[PDB]
Amino acid sequence: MGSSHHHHHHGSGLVPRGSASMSDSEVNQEAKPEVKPEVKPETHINLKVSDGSSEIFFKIKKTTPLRRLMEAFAKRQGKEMDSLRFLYDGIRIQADQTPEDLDMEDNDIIEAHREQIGG
Repeated sequence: MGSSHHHHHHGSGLVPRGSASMSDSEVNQEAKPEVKPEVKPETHINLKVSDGSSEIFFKIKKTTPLRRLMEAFAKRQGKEMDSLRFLYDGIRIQADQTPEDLDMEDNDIIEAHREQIGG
């Protein structure tokens, strides 16, 4: 909670109730706004290989942040998603919140499925 100089002999204190202090100043909001910059056609392309042969990449509906994935695992342990937030140098999460190294390109994720047959 905090720290302050204090000296007292062992035993019952004088009046450990009259005084008061607060250290919880955390502030958060639900359903925060998000910013997604516009890009040119086919600007973002991901390439991957799976099934021991070949894998094709396609676009997805809207954008799914890593926080979404984190939330699924968070509820597993009974942790509150809202209680956990990702901030960088006091900067609110943005579209580029993803790792700089990955540069939002060729996401390291693979899937194996052949539901659709054709060609």
